[PDB]
Formats: sequence, structure tokens, C-alpha cells
Amino acid sequence: HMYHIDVFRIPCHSPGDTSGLEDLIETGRVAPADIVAVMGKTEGNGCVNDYTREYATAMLAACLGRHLQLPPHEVEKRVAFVMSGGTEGVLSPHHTVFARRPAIDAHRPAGKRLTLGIAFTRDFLPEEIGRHAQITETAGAVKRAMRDAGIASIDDLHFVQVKCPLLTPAKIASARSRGCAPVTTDTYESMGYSRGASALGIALATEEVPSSMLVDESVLNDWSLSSSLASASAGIELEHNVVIAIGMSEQATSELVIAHGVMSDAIDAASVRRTIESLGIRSDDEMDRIVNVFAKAEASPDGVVRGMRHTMLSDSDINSTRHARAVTGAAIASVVGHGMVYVSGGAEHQGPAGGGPFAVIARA
Amino acid sequence: HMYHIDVFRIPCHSPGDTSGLEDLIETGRVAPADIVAVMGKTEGNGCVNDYTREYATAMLAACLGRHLQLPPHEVEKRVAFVMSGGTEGVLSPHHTVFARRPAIDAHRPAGKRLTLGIAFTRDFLPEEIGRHAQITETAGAVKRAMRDAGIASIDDLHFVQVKCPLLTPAKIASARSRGCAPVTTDTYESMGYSRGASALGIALATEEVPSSMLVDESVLNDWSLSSSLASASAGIELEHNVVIAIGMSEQATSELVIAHGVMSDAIDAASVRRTIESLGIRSDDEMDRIVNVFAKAEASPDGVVRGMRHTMLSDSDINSTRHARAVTGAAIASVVGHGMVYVSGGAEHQGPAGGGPFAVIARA
Amino acid sequence: HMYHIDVFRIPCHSPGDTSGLEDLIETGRVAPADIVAVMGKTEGNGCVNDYTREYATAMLAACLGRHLQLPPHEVEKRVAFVMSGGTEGVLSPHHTVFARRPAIDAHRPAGKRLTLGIAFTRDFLPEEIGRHAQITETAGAVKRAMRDAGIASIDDLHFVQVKCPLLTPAKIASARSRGCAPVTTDTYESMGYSRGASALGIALATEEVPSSMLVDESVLNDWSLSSSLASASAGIELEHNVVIAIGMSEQATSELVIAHGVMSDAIDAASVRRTIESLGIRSDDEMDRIVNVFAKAEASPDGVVRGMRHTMLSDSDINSTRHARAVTGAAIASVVGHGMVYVSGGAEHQGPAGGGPFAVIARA
Amino acid sequence: HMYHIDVFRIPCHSPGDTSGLEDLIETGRVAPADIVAVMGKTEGNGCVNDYTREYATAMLAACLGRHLQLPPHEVEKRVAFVMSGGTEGVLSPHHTVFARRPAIDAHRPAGKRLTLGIAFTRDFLPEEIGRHAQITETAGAVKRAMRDAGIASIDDLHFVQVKCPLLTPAKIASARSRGCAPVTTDTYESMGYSRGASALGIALATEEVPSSMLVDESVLNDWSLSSSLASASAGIELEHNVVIAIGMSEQATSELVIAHGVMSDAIDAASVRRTIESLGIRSDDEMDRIVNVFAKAEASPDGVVRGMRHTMLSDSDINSTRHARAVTGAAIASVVGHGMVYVSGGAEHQGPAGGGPFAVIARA
Ligand SMILES: O=C1CC(=O)NC(=O)N1
Ligand SMILES: O=C1CC(=O)NC(=O)N1
Ligand SMILES: O=C1CC(=O)NC(=O)N1
Ligand SMILES: O=C1CC(=O)NC(=O)N1
Ligand SMILES: [Mg+2]
Ligand SMILES: [Mg+2]
Ligand SMILES: [Mg+2]
Ligand SMILES: [Mg+2]
Repeated sequence: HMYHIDVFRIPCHSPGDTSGLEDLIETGRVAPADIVAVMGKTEGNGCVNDYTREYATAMLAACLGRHLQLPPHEVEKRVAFVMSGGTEGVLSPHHTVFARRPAIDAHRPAGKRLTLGIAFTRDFLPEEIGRHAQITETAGAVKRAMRDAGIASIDDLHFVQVKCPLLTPAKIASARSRGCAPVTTDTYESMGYSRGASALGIALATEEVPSSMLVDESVLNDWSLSSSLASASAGIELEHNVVIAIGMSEQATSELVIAHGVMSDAIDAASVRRTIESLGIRSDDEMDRIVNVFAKAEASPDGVVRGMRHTMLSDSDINSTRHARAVTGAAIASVVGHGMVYVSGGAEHQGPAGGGPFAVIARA
Repeated sequence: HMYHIDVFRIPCHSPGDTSGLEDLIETGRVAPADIVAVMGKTEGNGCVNDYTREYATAMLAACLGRHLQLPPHEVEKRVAFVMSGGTEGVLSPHHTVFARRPAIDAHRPAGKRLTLGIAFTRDFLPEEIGRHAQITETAGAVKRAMRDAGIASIDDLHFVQVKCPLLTPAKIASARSRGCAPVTTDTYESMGYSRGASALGIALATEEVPSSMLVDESVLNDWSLSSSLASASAGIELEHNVVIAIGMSEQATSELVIAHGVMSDAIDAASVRRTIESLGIRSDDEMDRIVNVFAKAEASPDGVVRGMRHTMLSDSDINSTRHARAVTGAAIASVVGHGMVYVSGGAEHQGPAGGGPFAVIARA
Repeated sequence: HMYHIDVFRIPCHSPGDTSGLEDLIETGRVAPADIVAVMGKTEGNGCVNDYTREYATAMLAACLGRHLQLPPHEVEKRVAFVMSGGTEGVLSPHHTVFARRPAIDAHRPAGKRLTLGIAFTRDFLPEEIGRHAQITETAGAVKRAMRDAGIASIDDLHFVQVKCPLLTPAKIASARSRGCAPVTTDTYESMGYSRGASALGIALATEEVPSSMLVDESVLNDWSLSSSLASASAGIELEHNVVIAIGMSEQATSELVIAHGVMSDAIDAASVRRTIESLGIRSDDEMDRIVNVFAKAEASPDGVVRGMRHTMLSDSDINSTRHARAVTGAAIASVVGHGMVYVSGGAEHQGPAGGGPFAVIARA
Repeated sequence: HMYHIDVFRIPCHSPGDTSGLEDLIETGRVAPADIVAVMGKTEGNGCVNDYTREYATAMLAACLGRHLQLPPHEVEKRVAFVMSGGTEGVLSPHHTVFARRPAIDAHRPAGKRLTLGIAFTRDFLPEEIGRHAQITETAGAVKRAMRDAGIASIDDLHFVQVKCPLLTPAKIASARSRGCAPVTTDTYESMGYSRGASALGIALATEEVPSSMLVDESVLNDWSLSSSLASASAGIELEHNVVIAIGMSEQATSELVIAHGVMSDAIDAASVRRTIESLGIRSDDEMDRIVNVFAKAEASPDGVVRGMRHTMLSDSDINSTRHARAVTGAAIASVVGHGMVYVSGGAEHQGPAGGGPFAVIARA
């Protein structure tokens, strides 16, 4: 459990575009075998009917499939693909590629360094989504993912991404057939439930929330319950949960570090700057020391942002997650100077209500 | 031409809500007769089929109509109603009410103060929209509006709002019937043409662009041509142009001032802070010295923001103006601390391409 | 309780357009005092943030307000305004105006004729929506409405329209504040609950569903429970329920009749033709004997239409109610020859699941 | 040039789903080598940012790629993939697969039978789209496609599908760089231009429109100019045109036939029935003799359908093509009994203005 991690932010001209990656390989900058995870922003709506996420994975899988001489479906069990759709406003579509080599036992650098580990859960039944099963199964995956990562303590954990499923009418009907009712019948709303249960699963694992409180009823209801590390992204492309734990260990030799924080609301650029500061990035010229930023945005559920009304939860044309991503994307872009960042929407039990957790990865 | 101007930012719970205004009147803080202009943000889509703009005006007009014992349609000749739809992201719906009293005779301090004047053009034929007629007629209204305002020179001018029409299939068909073809047949696209010609009309009047270059062909085409003072907002509710000139004169006694600037792109929060700075506002606690901010946002027409791709002009679900408003709204909110600001979309010939002009109104 | 009913289908160029009505009055074809109800189709999205419904009412109210020398808010107590938003596909915006004069004493022919009666409920608390309170209060209004109408038995009842409220974040927060949780926190989804409870209220009153089964839990859950007469339309513009009972009595002298039926699914044009047939309308030239058609459309909740999959409940861009209205609008238009018909979306407990009740009003 | 054609309508559970096809192959019902064309309906928005079309092709290509041991990019030159996005209302996503074997010289049946041929054009420059180049290059491809098909005369031609490109900001910027201006700067609007020029290309080839009239200016302007055979579908996934000619020859031995017609407007179910009739399909039980229907829907550009107003061209939320597809989909479904049909939007120069051409493929 000793690793050297490489992280690459590569642009996408479209969801299917793998040329950023074909390049990294062909120019010898990364080994296909070493790749353990990919975190994408794709330009679908990031809601229920977003097939850009699936599509991106298909092409990536098939690309690595050629190189490793494996079936694409095989590569997907090997590598953690997490595609978050919805690139609104200035958000620029891209992949963030993660490669893991054995602790290049060259020399361990002085301070701790970036490490990363992954994990999968079993498939879920429709009636399990947004509920106990998903919460507890996720928590278990988080622990496996930390172990995989070689993360000593919760202190050293800085970011937990989770891809999770959602409900379609077919799934709902399937659940019904078994005499069980799904957590909701609104497909869009199911994403929040899936995200929220998953996030509480993380909160559980991180001992940020005590096991006794995590009843089904508290999911989406109890705003107070949350993980300040959790980033949840729902999707139609999968029936299981995919977990990526990211943090710091002394065993790691990466030329990279990670710090995290929390946005109090969608427009809290301050927090982000503050965290970027904490990594010793002090001018706009040092911003390119940042590989990427990962953030959670949501529409403040009380209907207000810093006292003023917002329309994001009343807008029947544009879903709130879309508003939120656009908003936070803009805020963060204004700080780091561009829109190629990972912003995901719907921060249910992820940091403060109306806010979300975020993380920064910079050169050591 | 000597005035005392009062400006009130009042929240709307909905487009028809006038209670913010009924209050101002009933608590003696403004006189219905003194009100000369209203600039609203309504929570429709701010595109073609936005009737929230019309509706807001109808109720405001009818409210002032009761108090002044006039027909609503009469009040609208008297008062300049400018309703910009589209309140995406954190943008909070509101009205900004302007009242003009003769120069409050008495003390009047050293240094210029806020003044304001209005003007209307004739109704336009469908085939005139986005074309010479609209450009020249607007320019003429701008001059009248400055005169009305008591604005000495272009130096003292800081902001020129213009409400303008747009094309519907009926209008298009009407134009066709007369053997003239409209500037476009895409209704959404017509808004840009109307906004753009109108903005060039302002550029003409402000001698920011020479008369010789302002050919029909250059409208939407020639990115280089622009006014750094122009804010254009198109709408289905009207067939003429409505102009509001805002600036500084020594003759005015307002307890208020105005400074302006330009955003280089949708995320240029810096410029805004800079301009806010220039009014002697430095801490977040002095931000409430700002009455309101007025800004123009657009999707960078070259398809990129600071080198990175954006999807705003490819998004067939959400129109670019909506993305842009959300984005700039967020940026500005992050600076002033909330979303109740005037952000309008589509900055064709309004400041830089991808950017727009903005203005701040603060306590003296 | 003996009436002569006149019904006028009038086109709208826009939501605020009252010229169709100003005409009817000025040309002596209807008396402002006689008008008892108006059923509109407005060109907003027909979802949560649709202010076209409110706006239409405001202008109608104010128009009749001038003529009756009443305040608009007074006219609204007097007249039942029901504005259904969402005019997708070929659906043409319009009002259907209902006028009631005492039984035109004189000749009156053999056979029943069209009659109509209205009713209002008290305002609802946010936490009452989609629940027992709303069900029982509606049922009570339905009875009063039949009485008003002079409708002898359930046999003679052919159509029950109900306008009902919906949930906004403010209302939700208000409910929360009182320690009660709202039926849902998804504003869009709340419309279905409001529509569904209201429809069951009608089913109760019509003895189509027994009182014992109408538990809170069964709302949106139990597809089997429904009224084949109920048409429910939710809206942000009101806090109470508005009921319009329509049917046949021997006491009435109207030159008009009404028959009803049910669509088995969104595309069941057959049923509609069948019902139109039953009124002795057989050629396309006799179609103008129809004053109007009123229909309920929904997206089949099982995710299929006649065995094939539909995407309406997965489409995060366009809400299902919008798909449904477009679909049924098209089907019905293909039969009657145009799109100026009343189609409302979301047929929860309104006729079959995936289907809805409809009614036709034709010349005697 | 003598062929036996097989046609298979296969359902898609999602855009990437190939299991319908894997089945056809594995159960020996079609040979991968014989497949010459695929016409899909995918569940994206069918507008600019629809990557469901590309994605569907990628997976199909890769599937046939395995079987033929070719690269996917190779298979795409071999096979004509035409993916039309947008499956609104009851429209059920699916592929229609076409396989061509040599005239199984068993015995030529009596009457003529279904034949089919394909063709490609060169890639287009951004500035060529919606213009002469695209018109003439398409016409040329149509002729090659007929030849390929073994179609004797224009009489024997019944349907010409064309996939064509569209404009993105990058393409527009690229064109600009060369000192040429694109046919429009609105990406959505570019689809209509691409579709329209392409359709006129077909009209040219079919001698339905004389060569002299086909000037650049007449594209989207001259409603009178049209092909009654043309079906155009624009897409972001390609830079060239893809043509599929379909018709009848005596040399063919297919167990299938094709007849075509034209819808006068979006709701003209009559025409469709009439054409279905003409193939000797007289009851609802014989409807399953239909393999598939292919239709073009558009929003009547004059803003009216059979005298009544429509909102499809004013709706800034939902694009007209989406309204149109939903509408015609519903109409056709009401006739054939379900929504698994090929309906494409935007019928510029394709049959009547407000209408479009359609075709039916049935068992002999
Ligand atoms: O931001 C996003 C997009 C997505 O794919 N699903 C989510 O729930 N979050
Ligand atoms: O911001 C804007 C731009 C416009 O043209 N008009 C609106 O209603 N909103
Ligand atoms: O058709 C409908 C359904 C509803 O609930 N209310 C509307 O405004 N439109
Ligand atoms: O119906 C459609 C969808 C698409 O892919 N592009 C079009 O122009 N037509
Ligand atoms: Mg949160
Ligand atoms: Mg500009
Ligand atoms: Mg129903
Ligand atoms: Mg046509």
C-alpha cells in the first residue's frame, strides 16, 4: 500500500473525445496499466437522461481496452470511471485521469503526499436506492477504498467521490412488481435521494455522523446530517456505487498534494481562495500549480442565498442542479481563471445545506 | 434641469408583486408622481416568450395608476418601465425604482451627483428591427435622454439602458406581406439584432463609433464596433425603444453617485471589484453602501472563455443568454455578497465581445 | 336553479390579450354581469413558475372590473377563473368563456341541456396540500357546485374542473416552521399531489371511490383509485381550490350540450371520435358544431405506451406534463382539425393511469 | 445492381443499446457483412448538443467491427449510419437496420420490390454549409445512391434520407479566420440551413426543382421550393453528407415494398392512413405488416396550423423541432398504434411548408 500517483487534466472537445488520453499514452507520460481512475465532466444535462456520461466511459474503456487487450466491460471493473454530466456556464468539459504506480521507492519525499484508492459496491435493487442498503454498502466501500489508498486515518482523508444510480420508470415498475415502493417516483428527485444516501454512507464511514441517526426517514429530510468530505454524483449508466477515496500518506511519493474545504454557499469563492492559499499559492501566476479543483454545488433548499430569494428550485425549465453548477462554476472560475474544473450538482448531506465540500490538487 | 434623484432596490416575491412599492409609497419614502423610471428583473426566461416582463409592468402601472388616478396605459407614457427577464442562478427578482424631484433646493455638496433622464422612440416596423432605422432613432433618443437628465458631456454619462422589441412569426409574416424580409426569421436571434442595433445607436450618439461604419451589414457581424456604456434588453412587450440615460451633473443634489466600467469576459469579477473600489468601498460591510449593480453578460461568441471551451452557444436546451446571466450573476454576487443585482444577457456591441459594460450606484 | 348557458371560445394572441372578450361585450354577444366562469389555456410552461396563468386572470378580472365597476380582486370572487398553462405542439392559446343567464323563459326543447355551476374552498395550509384536508374540502365544493349548477344526479354530471395550489420553497419552509412536513419538497412533484388529492376529492363526491380507501398514503400511490369525470389543474397563482361542475339538466335552456368520455392513453384519438360521434357529428364539416374539447393528458407512469417505451418521465429537459399535453393535443387536433382545445397535463387519479377523462361541448 | 433487402425495426433501451442487433446476428436472421445502412431514433434532444446520435453509431460500429474484424471508423465508411435524435412524446427509441444481399436469384417475384442504395459526400467547410457547395454535392450523392440502389427512374424513387452537418462556434470561428462568413452564427438555426440546402440538393437531383432557381439566397427563404421525397437530419457528429436512396425496382427480390406520401401539416394523419391504405393495409390487425414509418415534421413557419396560432416558434425553452416531432409522432402513433416510428424534425424544403414527406415500408 505504497504508491506514486500521477494526475492529468485533459480537455474534451466532445464527450466521446479520447485524443487527450491517446496523446498521454503515445507520448509516454502515462501507462495504460497504471490508470486506476478517471473523473470526467461531460456536456450532457447531468440529469436523468444524460447519456454523455455513459458514452465518455465507453470510449475511454474501449481506448484502454485496445492497449491492455481487454474487453471494455472488463476495463470498467478495473478502472473507476466517474462521469459527472452538466457543464453549464463557463464549465469546460474534461477528464481528470489518475494513474497509480508502486511507491517508486526512489526516496520518499519529506512531507505526506497524494494517495488514492477505489472501491465498488454490489448492484442495488430499485427499492434499495436512497435507503439503508445504499447507505451501509457505500460506507463499507469507503473503508475498502481508504485501505486500498493506504490512508492511515480520517485526518488524512481529503475527498470521497461516489458515483451512484438513479430511478427510471422501468426500475420503479420493477420495484412495484415485487410489492416494494421506491423512495420516490420522480426520476429527477431520485438522483438527490441516491446522492444523499450515498453521502450519508460516507459520513457514516468517516464517523462524521453516528450510526444511530441514519434512518431511512432522515434522507433528504435532516439537513444537519452531512459529510464535509463527500461528493456524490448520480447517473443512469450504472446500478452500483463507485467510490474514490483521495488523501495524504507518508508512504506515498507523488509529486502532488491535496487539501480540502467547504463552501458555505454556492457563491463562497472566499473558502476556495483560502484553501488554495493554504497550499502556498499566492499569485495568479502560481494558479497553474493547480492540477484541478473538485467542488459540490447546490441550490440552497430554503429558497434563499444570503437573505435574497433564488428561483433555482421553482424553475420548471432548468433544473436546480444546472443552475447550481453554473453558479459555482462561475465563482470558482473567477478565482482560478478558467472554467475547466470539476463541479457537480446536488450537495444533499454534502457539507452545509446550500453549500458543498470541495478539494484542490496541486503540485508539491 | 436640476434634480434630486432617489433610487430604491425593492424585492419581488413574484413578477406581479408590487408590495415593495406600495410600502415605499405608504411609508412616505417616495411620491408616486416623482417616479420617472423602473428597472426590473423578472423571473421569466428573459427570452422571446417571457410575459413576466409585460406582467410586472402592468401591475406597476396599475398600482401607480390608482395613486395618480390615471389609466395604466397612461402611466407607461409617463414612466420608463424596463423589465429584463431571466433571473438564473442566484439572481434575485427585484425592481429598481427611480424617483426624480426638482433640485432639492437647499444644500448641495461639492462634487457631481447622480442624475437620470429618459426618452422614447417611435414604434418600429418589423423590417426596421436590427437595422438603420433602429440605430439612428435610438441615437436620437439617447441625446434627448441626456438633455432630459441634465448631463453636460459624454464624460458625465455612465450608463444607457435601452429596452427594444423583437420578432414574432406574426411580425415576420407582416413584414413579408409588405415585400420586405426581416433581419432574421429566428425569433430568439432577433433579440440579438434588436439589442445590437440599439447598442450601436448608443455608440453613435456617444461618438464612440463613427457614423460611416454603421452599415446594416455590420450589425452582429463587426465585433470591434461597440459602446462601453450601452446596456440593451429586448422584449416582446413593446414595439418602440425605451432609453434611460444615467450619469453625473453638478446641478444634481442626489445623495447618490454612479461609476461604470467593463467586464472583459463573463467571469471578470476583478473589474467589478475595481470599480466598486473606485467609489471608496473596501470592506464587505461597506457593500451595503451599494444600492445596485447593473451589468451585461454574454456568451463569448468565439466559443471560448480564457482559452477554455464553453458550451453556452451549443446548448439547445438552455439558451446562451441564460447561461451568461447565471454566470455573471454568480461572479458579481461573489463580490457584493448576494444575487439581487441587474444582470442582462446578450452584450452585442456592448463593451468587448464576450464581455459587457456595467455600472454601480452607491451612497455619496 | 334554471339557467341559459352561453359558451364562447376566444383566441388569445398572448396571455394578457383580452380583445377577444372586449369584442364579445362591445358587440352585445355577452353581458359582463352574466359571466360566471373562464377556462383558459395560457402559453407559459404550465408548471411551477408559470405566471401566464395569473397574468391572464389579472387582465380578465381588470377588464370585467371596468365594466362592472368592481375591483379586480372582487371580480375573482364572483367569477371562476381557471387558467391552465402549457400550450405545447399545436395547442393554441385561448379562453373559454361561460355566461349564465336565468332560464331564458320562453321555449325550451325536449331533452336535457348544458348547465354549469361553480364553488370555492377555503385556503389550504402548505402541509394540507395533497392530503386529507384537500380531498374532503374539494368533495364538499363539488357538491355545492352541482347544486349551484342545478344538476340532479351524478348521471347528469359530465365534467368537474378543479384549479388547485402547489408548493414553493417558501410554503415548504412555512410548513416546516410549524413542525409539519409537506407532502413533498419537489415543487414540480407537488403539482401532481395537489391534482391527485383534488381528483380523489371529486371521486369521493361522485361516489366513484369509497370514503374508507381515501387514506393520505393512497395519493399518487394507488393507480386504481380515480374519477372518470375529474380534471385537475395545479397553479402557483392560488391557495384554495376552484371547482366548476358541468352537466345536463332538464331545467336548462342552453343551445348547447355536453358529453364526456375517457382516453385509455395519450394517443387514444378513437375514444374522442367515438364521443364526438355520440353527439351526432360525423363529417369534418360538422366539427365546427363543437364549441370546445376539454381533456386530460398524462405520461403513462409505467414508462410505456401500448407496449413501447416512452421517454417522457426520464426527460430532465422537458417535463412529462409538457410531453403529454403536446401528445394529446396533437391526437385531438388530428380529429377536430385544429389545436385550439383545452388539454391539461397530469391525470393522477383522473381516468385510467396513462389516460384521462375528456369532455366535448357542442351545439344542440 | 440486383438485390434482396431485409429491414429490421429493433428497440433500444438506451442510445448505446445494441442487444437488439447482437440478437439478430446471433440468431442468424441477418449477416453483419450484408448490413448496408442503419436509421436510428435516439433519445437526446435532436438538436445541436445531441451526442446520443454519435454514441449510438459508435456502439453499432464497434459491434459490427468485432464481427467483421474491422476498426469502427472503417465500418462507418462501409455502412450508412443515420441517427436522428429527439424522441419526444410517445416516440420510442429504436434502430431500423437495412441488409442487402445479391439478388437472391431464386425467382424474381411478380411486381417491383424494395431496393436501397447509399452514398457519401466529401467533408464540407463551415462556410459551405447551407449553401451551393452542399446543395450540388448532395444532388451528386443522390444520383450515385440511386445507381447504387438500382433505381431505374425518379418514378421508382420513394424516399431519400440525408444526414448533414451543423455549425459550432469553433467551426464558425474557423470560417471567420479564412475571411468567409458562415450562413448563420446561431448554431440551432444552422441545422435548418444544412437540412434545407441538403433537401434542395435532393430536389435538384430529382428534377423536382430547376437548377436555375437554386441560389444561396433561396435557402430557408423560398418556401415554394421543395422535394416531396427528401428527409433531412442535421447532426454534430459529422462533417459530410450521408445519403440513403430507397425505392422500387423489378430486379429486386425483397419480401418488402415501399410507398410514400406527404403530410400537409403536422397533424395530417389522413395522408398517412391513405398511404398505408394504398399498400392494402385495411384493418388495425394488418398494421403489423408495417415494418416502419419514416416522417418529417416541422413547425408551420407562418406561425399557424389550420388557421389557429401555434407557439412552437416562440418557445425559447423548447425548440420547434421538438414540438413538431412530438406532434407528428402522436398523430402517426394514433394511426399505427404505437410510437416506435421514425419522425425527424425540420422539414425545410421537404414537402409543403408546415408539412413533410413520409414513407411506409410494409411486407409484400
Ligand atoms: O453534477 C452532477 C451531474 C451528474 O452526472 N449527476 C449528478 O447528480 N451531479
Ligand atoms: O437579460 C435579458 C436580455 C434581453 O434581451 N431581455 C431580457 O428580458 N433579458
Ligand atoms: O395542464 C396543466 C396542468 C397543471 O397542473 N396546471 C397547468 O397550468 N397546466
Ligand atoms: O429530428 C431531427 C433530429 C436530428 O438529429 N437533427 C435534425 O435536424 N432532425
Ligand atoms: Mg450540502
Ligand atoms: Mg459585448
Ligand atoms: Mg389518469
Ligand atoms: Mg416542408
